[PDB]
Amino acid sequence: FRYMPFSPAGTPFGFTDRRYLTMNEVGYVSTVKNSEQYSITVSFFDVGRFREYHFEDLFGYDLCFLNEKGTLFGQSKTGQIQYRPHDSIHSNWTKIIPLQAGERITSVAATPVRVIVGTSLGYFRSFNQFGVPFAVEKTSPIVALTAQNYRVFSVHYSQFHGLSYSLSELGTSSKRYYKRECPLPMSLPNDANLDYYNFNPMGIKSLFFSSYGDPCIFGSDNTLLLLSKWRSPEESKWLPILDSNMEIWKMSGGKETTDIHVWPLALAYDTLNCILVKGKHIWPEFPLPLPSEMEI
Amino acid sequence: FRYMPFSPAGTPFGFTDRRYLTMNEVGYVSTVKNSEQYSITVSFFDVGRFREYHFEDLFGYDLCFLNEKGTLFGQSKTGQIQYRPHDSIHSNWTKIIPLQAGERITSVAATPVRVIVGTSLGYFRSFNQFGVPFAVEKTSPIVALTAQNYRVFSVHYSQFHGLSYSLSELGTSSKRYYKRECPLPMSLPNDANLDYYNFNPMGIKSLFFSSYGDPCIFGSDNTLLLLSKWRSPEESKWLPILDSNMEIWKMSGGKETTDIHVWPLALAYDTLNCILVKGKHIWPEFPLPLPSEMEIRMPVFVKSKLLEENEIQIPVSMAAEEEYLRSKVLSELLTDTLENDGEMYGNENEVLAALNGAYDKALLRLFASACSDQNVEKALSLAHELKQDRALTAAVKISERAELPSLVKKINNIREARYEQQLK
Amino acid sequence: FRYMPFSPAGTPFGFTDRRYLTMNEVGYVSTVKNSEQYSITVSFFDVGRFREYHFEDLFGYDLCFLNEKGTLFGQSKTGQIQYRPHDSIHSNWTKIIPLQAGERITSVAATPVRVIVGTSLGYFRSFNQFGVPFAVEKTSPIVALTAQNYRVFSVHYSQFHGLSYSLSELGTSSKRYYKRECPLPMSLPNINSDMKKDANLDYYNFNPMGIKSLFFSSYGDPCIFGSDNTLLLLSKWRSPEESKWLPILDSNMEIWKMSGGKETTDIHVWPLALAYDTLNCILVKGKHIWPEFPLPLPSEMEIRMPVFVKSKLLEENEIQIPVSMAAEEEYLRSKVLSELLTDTLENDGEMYGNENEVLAALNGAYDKALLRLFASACSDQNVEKALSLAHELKQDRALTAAVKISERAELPSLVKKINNIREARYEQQLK
Amino acid sequence: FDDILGEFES
Amino acid sequence: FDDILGEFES
Repeated sequence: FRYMPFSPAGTPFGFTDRRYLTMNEVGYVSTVKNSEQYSITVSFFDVGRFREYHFEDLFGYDLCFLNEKGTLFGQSKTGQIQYRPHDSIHSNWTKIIPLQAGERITSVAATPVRVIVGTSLGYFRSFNQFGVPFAVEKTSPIVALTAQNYRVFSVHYSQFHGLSYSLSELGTSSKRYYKRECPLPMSLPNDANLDYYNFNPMGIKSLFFSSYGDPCIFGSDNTLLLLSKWRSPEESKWLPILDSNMEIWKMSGGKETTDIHVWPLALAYDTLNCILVKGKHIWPEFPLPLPSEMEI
Repeated sequence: FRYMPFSPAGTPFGFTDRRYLTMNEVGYVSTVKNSEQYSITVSFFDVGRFREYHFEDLFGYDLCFLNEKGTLFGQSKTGQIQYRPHDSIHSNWTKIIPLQAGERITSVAATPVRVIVGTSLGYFRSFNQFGVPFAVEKTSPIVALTAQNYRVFSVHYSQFHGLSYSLSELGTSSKRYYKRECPLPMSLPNDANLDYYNFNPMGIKSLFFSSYGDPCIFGSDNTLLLLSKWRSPEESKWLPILDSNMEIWKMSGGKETTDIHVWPLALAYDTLNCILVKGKHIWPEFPLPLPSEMEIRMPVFVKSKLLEENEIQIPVSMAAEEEYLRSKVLSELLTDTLENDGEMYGNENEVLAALNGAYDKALLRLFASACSDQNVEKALSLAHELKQDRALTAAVKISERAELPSLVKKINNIREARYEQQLK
Repeated sequence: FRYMPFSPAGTPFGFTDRRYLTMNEVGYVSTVKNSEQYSITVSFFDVGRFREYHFEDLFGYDLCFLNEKGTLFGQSKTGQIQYRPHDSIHSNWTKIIPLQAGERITSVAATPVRVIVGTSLGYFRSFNQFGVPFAVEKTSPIVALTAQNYRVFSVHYSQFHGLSYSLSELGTSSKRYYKRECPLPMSLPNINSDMKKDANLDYYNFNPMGIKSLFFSSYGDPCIFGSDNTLLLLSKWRSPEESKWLPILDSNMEIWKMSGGKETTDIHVWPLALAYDTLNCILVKGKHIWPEFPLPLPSEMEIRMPVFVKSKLLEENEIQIPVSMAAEEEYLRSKVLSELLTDTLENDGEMYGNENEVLAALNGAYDKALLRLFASACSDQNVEKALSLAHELKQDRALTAAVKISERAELPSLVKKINNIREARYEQQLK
Repeated sequence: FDDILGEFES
Repeated sequence: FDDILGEFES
């Protein structure tokens, strides 16, 4: 089994020289292979709110996480990371993560007050928004990370029972677990879109917290799974609150079209922010379509 | 899957007729093939306290556990155990553990007040130091055991979960779980040392309670894992607090070696007691070298960056970061110990005070660097993490010299905010 | 993994046309293939109390549960259940449990006041004795259920966690958990390659988990009996952090002792119930490990702590047990039963009306067995071990007996130390 | 010690 | 800043 570098709603290069590193309701980040290095572009959907920019990537970042305050970049093999605040008032900072032989960064995530790095050996490294290390934890091998404020939602892989998830709060006191490596009821991937499942074997298209604090995951079955009542152990269940396959079929009048695919961005209370993809590929290309909204 | 008899820091025979049964800070126990029987030797590192002795093993003990008051011996197949107090004042006693078909004893442990036996069928049998049984329990299959006073740290294995662990206390009245079969994030073994992994499939070189009572484990990745916050079920975390591979790399002046290995004995506060094995195999030989000491270090050092700055010398700024983390972790652990169990050795209160001192000191060096780089925001965040009011004061003075008036006002806000809380 | 319909002490058809649906201390329920239908017979062990009856099963019930007031029948595939009160006071009732595609009923259970149904998707459906439904709950896939009064003991299985169990009470309004999906350390069956032509292979195709039966004890403690033929009892279930599974009977070892220290292959135990300290069972003589027709009379097997070794039992020799070695087991057993019973009385009070005398006799047996160990320790001049044994004594009058034993053994330092225990307890008694 | 043991039983 | 740091150490 291979531990591929993961980012929310990221796309593979395919036959092209460009792809999206990550993608959500805030904006989209892309990288382009040029003559000798890479070129990273950070764009936003609310152009009135944030300044789009680009820079030369001498390192070749393949990991990325985006929020409303900054963008986090990661290089899976050298363990290099960089955080760029959206506002010029705040300084960028760079840091190298220690990696043992064969160890790769598999996922990164950030909030206004936290930076998270996960590895294939199960190292969980946390920082504040300025780079100061807060803790180093040993867990099961990490394959996917996401975060909201002080909460963290992590997906792990075990040789024995496969995919599991943990849910925790990185408060000021100490990291508290609400869920500790519990079963992840998500269907693994079962062709033109071959490059994608080579790029993301676990088929997790994206994952995120809802606007009201609930962990969401979006797999290859194209169903938005919501974890409700995670504060209470005796009643925490995963809800399939959206089968995007059904909603597409309804929008098509009742005709099964294999042209349209949903690309998850966020969950904002009542709607699923997404990208409706038209084409042979199930992942969006260039240019990026306008963000759509789907009722729950 | 075949369960192998486990003992802390035990070694395999290899191509010889002798091996170490078990090994820790108290001493080492070896067994030699004597034709059809065995010759067991019990040695001590403090030659003053106890006297090295030997005896003839007519049973073929392959399980052992050594503490400061006695030695426990076990035979995995027949189920015969023996406890031998170090002093001649107390008598030896022998017992035979009942074993079903295919059931093996997988691990034994003993404290001055408890004797523990674990089996492959998950039978958990406990006794007092005299062999009086307390209760037989059924759990998941046990692969490794350690104990300290009345507390037991047990490692379990299934075909479902993989490795898990339990943490319990064997009180006067009943058995209580702090942690029950939680995930054990120790890396499994993924060759010249194949004899060892046939001898120890899990790759658990050793496991033990720290001197201050925190569970530790040392796997084939040669990383010391310590369990933090185990008194709070929802807050418990395994912390990597020593990459021994990296320390050896630093000791060798940034050079990759293949002939130096670490064999874990115990953790005493901030220092790993161990054997430095020089040779082809990764386990110690005969005669056993003198124990070494390896100070624990947070795994935040990068080889490539350590090379650029050049035994390896460490840049004061990078060293301050690790010292901050290390002080932070040790302080949090020790405080938790004192807030719940109190003292054990008599110097914990002084250790904690010095610890917090080292913490703020390293933190202030980071604050200085941030001020030197005109990074007011990062400097303020560092200031928030300070402990002593005297450290906040020093931070103010540093901000003043650095000519950062906006920083001074915000730090003085922290001081007044704390003084205000002091008025409640 | 294939979820199979489970019932307590149920047997497979095997190579015959009849089998037992379920079986306990109340009686047994059998089904016979009647051409295209089935003939179900409900029999009882107290022939005085209840009257054996039978009826024609046009549905193919493969699930059953028997209690003292009625019988519950289940059909794993169609989801049809039926409750049949023994007495004519209340009428039978039938229900159809909703089942999704591929969802089967895996286990049913009934008390005089509760009816419970578990499915392979983990749906937990409960009713009262008249079929009035409670809230529907979603849990882990259920493989086995048992119940007693208002309390339910459920076993769950995934490919993720393995075996777990839950312990709950079905109150007037809602379900409340004593224990929620804790680890269930029951040994699973280890099926070999020479089992494909084994005579008993049929049972593990019928019952993959190997759970021969499970039940509450007469005093209300959960028990389970797996393929390793060891009776496991759950202790301290009212205290989540203290809950432990205790092996309190190795029936293989008892049969070995019954056979005069001889290994047999034709004697097997089929568990019915646990009554205080005694396992109600069927002794199955034959090639198969499950009972067949006609059914033998129930036997009784006293529980024994698994602390006896075959090799040591042979040297001291039906097998006779050395009084000193027998004392260790009796101490352990009394210790366990006393601790269990004390917890029962302090929380639930009496149920039958004689428990306090039972507990009183229990504590008596405890100190007595303990004093025999104390005597042996004194004979070997082992003052340290004797003192440790003395500390475990309960009654102050037992401390007295220890002093007298110490005096005769001429161990004056021990006497003073035991009298210190008496004084130390007197001091704590005033606080 | 059999006589002392018997005394406790009754 | 070594003088302030040194001042804090003692």
